[PDB]
Amino acid sequence: KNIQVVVRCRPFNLAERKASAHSIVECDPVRKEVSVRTGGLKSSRKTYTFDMVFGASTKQIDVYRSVVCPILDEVIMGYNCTIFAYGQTGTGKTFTMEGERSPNEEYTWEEDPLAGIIPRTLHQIFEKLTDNGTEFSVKVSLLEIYNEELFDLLNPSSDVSERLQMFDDPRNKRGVIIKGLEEITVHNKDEVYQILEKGAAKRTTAATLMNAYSSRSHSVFSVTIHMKEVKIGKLNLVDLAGSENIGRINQSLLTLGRVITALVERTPHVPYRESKLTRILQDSLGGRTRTSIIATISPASLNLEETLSTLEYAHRAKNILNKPEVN
Ligand SMILES: Cc1ccc(C(=O)N(CCCN)[C@@H](c2nn3ccc(Cl)c3c(=O)n2Cc2ccccc2)C2CC2)cc1
Ligand SMILES: Nc1ncnc2c1ncn2[C@@H]1O[C@H](COP(=O)(O)OP(=O)(O)O)[C@@H](O)[C@H]1O
Ligand SMILES: [Mg+2]
Ligand SMILES: [Mg+2]
Repeated sequence: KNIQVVVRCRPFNLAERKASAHSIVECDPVRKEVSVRTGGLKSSRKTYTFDMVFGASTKQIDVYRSVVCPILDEVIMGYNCTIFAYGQTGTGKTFTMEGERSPNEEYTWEEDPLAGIIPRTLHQIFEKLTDNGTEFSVKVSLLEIYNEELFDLLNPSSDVSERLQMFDDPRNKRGVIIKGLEEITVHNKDEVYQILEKGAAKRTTAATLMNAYSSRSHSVFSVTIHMKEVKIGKLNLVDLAGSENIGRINQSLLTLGRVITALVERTPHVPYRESKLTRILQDSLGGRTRTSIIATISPASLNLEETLSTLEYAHRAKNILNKPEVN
């Protein structure tokens, strides 16, 4: 199975209106195409084909149903799966993965239309497996990488500033062990909320200590499911550092790009080992994990170069061949 790649374009924001930008992106969900006007105010265009394309009016629940549900079914069959969010800062990586609370409304978080992939997925795991006849346990962890240092965001009994260490898994060699990373047992929906709420608070604190934390950090959220025979499924959701930090500094972003390139061009040495991120997610790039990428872009003319760079990177990635296998 090739890595599945989809593109999500967000609506114009106000900064873009204030810069007097115009729209240079057209999404065609039916043909699964996105075309970008490369000229200026018609003049030339590039068209890319992806596995799916979501336009500016795409709702959170549409992304979840079309992209994540099929993947969650594989996880429950006992596969490992990974979804990346990739793209320029401000294009919707975090909105897609986590979402938001609807403002002047109350919804419970379980029913809030702005909820993203993670809340929905966690809600549905308990929902599906309870109805199934059950016999399952769920644990979650959240690690962030900033300037090639690992932080555990979910450990309540720990300062956010304490970094973790990693070493290779003796008996895996294609995965690593992260010393001290808390894998927290989640007993139900309500506990999910309080656990991740503390995580959000620690993030806030980390941002006061580190420059441009939210745009330069990589976030890896993992949920592991044990089911009584299924048996063991794992889902990794990765919110990557803003893609403008490279293009055409951030060692993990850099190496991820080289790993993609090496895999597509079939070069002999794939440099997994040159960054924390690619060491952690090695099995997701050319391994036995089923992987999807969500590439987020801006519609606006002033982001032309970053949008093209994102679409080129995403387009190449879908040539990577994975070979999924159940745990
Ligand atoms: C419906 C809804 C959606 C999102 C939020 C929210 O803003 N949050 C904090 C900041 C978001 N960047 C939430 C949040 N935090 N968080 C830290 C790391 C990660 Cl990963 C997440 C994440 O996935 N969420 C979403 C979530 C997850 C489970 C249940 C409900 C919402 C926070 C209240 C929990 C609050 C309510
Ligand atoms: N599809 C979308 N529709 C409406 N608003 C969006 C969409 N994607 C992102 N936004 C908003 O744009 C801003 C930045 O999104 P964000 O997820 O933080 O970007 P990123 O994580 O890639 O830096 C926030 O206001 C966010 O809610
Ligand atoms: Mg973000
Ligand atoms: Mg980040």
